[PDB]
Amino acid sequence: EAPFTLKVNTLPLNFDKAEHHRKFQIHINVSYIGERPNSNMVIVDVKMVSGFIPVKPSVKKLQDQSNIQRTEVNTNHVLIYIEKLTNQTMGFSFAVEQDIPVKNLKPAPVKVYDYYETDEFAIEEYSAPF
Amino acid sequence: EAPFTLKVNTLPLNFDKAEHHRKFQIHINVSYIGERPNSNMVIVDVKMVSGFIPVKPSVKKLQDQSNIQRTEVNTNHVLIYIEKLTNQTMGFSFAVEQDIPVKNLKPAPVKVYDYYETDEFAIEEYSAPFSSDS
Amino acid sequence: EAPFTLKVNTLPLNFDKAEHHRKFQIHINVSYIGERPNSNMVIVDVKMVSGFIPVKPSVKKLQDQSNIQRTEVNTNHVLIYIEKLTNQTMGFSFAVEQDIPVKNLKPAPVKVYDYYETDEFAIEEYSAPF
Amino acid sequence: EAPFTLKVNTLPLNFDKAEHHRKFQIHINVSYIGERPNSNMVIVDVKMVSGFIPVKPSVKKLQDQSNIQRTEVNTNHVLIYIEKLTNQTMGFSFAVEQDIPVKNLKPAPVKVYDYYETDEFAIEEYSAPFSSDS
Repeated sequence: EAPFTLKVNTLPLNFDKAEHHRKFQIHINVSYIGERPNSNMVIVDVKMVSGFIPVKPSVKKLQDQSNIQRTEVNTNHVLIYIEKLTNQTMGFSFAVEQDIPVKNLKPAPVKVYDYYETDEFAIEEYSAPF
Repeated sequence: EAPFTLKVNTLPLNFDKAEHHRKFQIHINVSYIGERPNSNMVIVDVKMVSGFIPVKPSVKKLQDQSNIQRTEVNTNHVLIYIEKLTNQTMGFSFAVEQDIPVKNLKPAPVKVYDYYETDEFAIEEYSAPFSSDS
Repeated sequence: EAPFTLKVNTLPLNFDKAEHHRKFQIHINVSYIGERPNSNMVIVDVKMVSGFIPVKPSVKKLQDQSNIQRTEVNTNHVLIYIEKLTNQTMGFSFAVEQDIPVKNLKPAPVKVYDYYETDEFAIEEYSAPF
Repeated sequence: EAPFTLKVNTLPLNFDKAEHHRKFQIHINVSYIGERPNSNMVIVDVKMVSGFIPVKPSVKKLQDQSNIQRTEVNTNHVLIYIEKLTNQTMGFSFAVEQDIPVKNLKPAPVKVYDYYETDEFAIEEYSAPFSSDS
């Protein structure tokens, strides 16, 4: 029903090690399936699972992709500015690491929406691989 | 209906403005409520939670108490040898500190049992005093 | 001449094995032979031989000793805080393991000094058992 | 004054941001400068350095060259059978990877010799391309 398709998956990283903090990759898969041939600039808003913060370098290297204008790291939110989306899938990802341990972890929301047409959006949830 | 009463509580010591490594206190409250007037020597087995090890000095100073014969620090386990337990509460504690980052936040078990009557025991759980999302 | 006696010796560990990294024990023998009956808090600063890093658990277990208040592991330096020293020898040790192989290894310095009287110190060198 | 010229160089392939196991290239540069117009079949014997084994595919692909009859991979040794050498330089290479952690950083020998005239040879050394303290 939504004009955007959004699939969020998580994959653990360095789980068998010791001196490292819990860390995982957040994979975002998105596309535009609305009436228009393509969307305008799109924003993917990823809220952090409690106690987890984004690994800055991995977030910033997303800007290297031509379809990703820029990235912002605010308080427990990662913003990804995407140039355009068509019905072709776009799959990108970034890592997050545990800053403060928190139990009974609840899922965090991910929102994708057209910057100029906010009524066009899709919301999905994801949870830490633990 | 265990022949022993066991209550385990944790008290965060510096979880807010700690310097390098945060630590907390494990309070053990136990008594014997079985059929005998008192127990024989009792062993309290405290398993450590992920990423935590006992602060040795605090464990050893438990031996200063008349009712505590000795203490043992094994791989992720603390053993406390108690001379005797009655239906009167015995409340002791020791500290544990973080050696490596947490790999989980699961609860660790605590077992209290009569050395000569192993069939008489009680098991309870506890976990690191981290803030909850709930 | 120095108010502190300092002797540093190294002993190889797990040298006949295979899947393990080169590893060795650093033995520190120290005492105070100055004018005072004893020193104040003393600091032993052990610099790492290139490519070698300290085996954390062995460094931390030094704190179990009553005469060792605490230990610090900084960048290629291990600091040991000793409560007091008299003319009686104090011999402790910890292990270090090869993180990155480096050839033509030069000796690394070890410094012992009174925290409040820095003019009172002794410096010695040690090298990897290879 | 060897009847063969032998130069061995190593090129680190991923010693900086490697994933699990780092590997490097061994470049062999050789020629025949003896009294004859050319040599007979020549054998280059490359001994491996501590903790390193040859990356088989790279060794085998050497056989694709017309001047290389075949290659052999023995216990910590790589043999390259060269059809012929003149005073013209022949420069080939192959990769080696780390199987077990280093037990030393000593240099390994490389020998080039005429199969039928073993008295005619040249020996040179090389070691893993690790950073130096000097």
